[PDB]
Amino acid sequence: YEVHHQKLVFFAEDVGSNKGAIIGLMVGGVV
Amino acid sequence: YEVHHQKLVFFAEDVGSNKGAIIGLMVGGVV
Amino acid sequence: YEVHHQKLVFFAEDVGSNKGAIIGLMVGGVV
Amino acid sequence: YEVHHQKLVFFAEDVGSNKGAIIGLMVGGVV
Amino acid sequence: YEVHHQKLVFFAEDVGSNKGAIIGLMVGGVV
Amino acid sequence: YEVHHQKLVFFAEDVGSNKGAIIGLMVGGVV
Repeated sequence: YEVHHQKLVFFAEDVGSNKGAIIGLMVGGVV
Repeated sequence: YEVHHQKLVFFAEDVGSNKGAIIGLMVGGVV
Repeated sequence: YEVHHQKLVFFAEDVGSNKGAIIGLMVGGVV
Repeated sequence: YEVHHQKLVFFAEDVGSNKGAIIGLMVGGVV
Repeated sequence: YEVHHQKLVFFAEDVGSNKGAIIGLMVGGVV
Repeated sequence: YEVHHQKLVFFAEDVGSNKGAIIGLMVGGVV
């Protein structure tokens, strides 16, 4: 009543992100 | 009543982002 | 009543993210 | 007669794609 | 007669893909 | 007659994929 304070913090980071390497397939070579 | 304060913070970063490398396929060579 | 304080913090990080390496298949070579 | 008739096929599909839903954060209502 | 008739097939599908739902955080309501 | 007729098949599917649901945290309501 006399004193009322409210603090709300929402934080999200790195969701569904790719920092590495994604590859379907790789071949050294064909002979 | 006498004192009323409200603080709301929403923060989001790096969602569905690609900082690495994505490749379908790679081949050294064919002979 | 006289004094009222509320603090809420929500934090999430690294969800469904890939920092390593994902590959379907790899072959040294075919002869 | 030595060597002939070679057939090579490479196929890659759906790599690093998003068909679903990616959301950093969801909030109904506040106060 | 020596060596011929070679058939090679490479197939990769659905690598590092998201068909579901990825959410950093979900909140109904606050106060 | 020496050596011929070779058939090689490589198949990879659904690697590191998400068809379900991944959530960092879920909260109904607060106060």
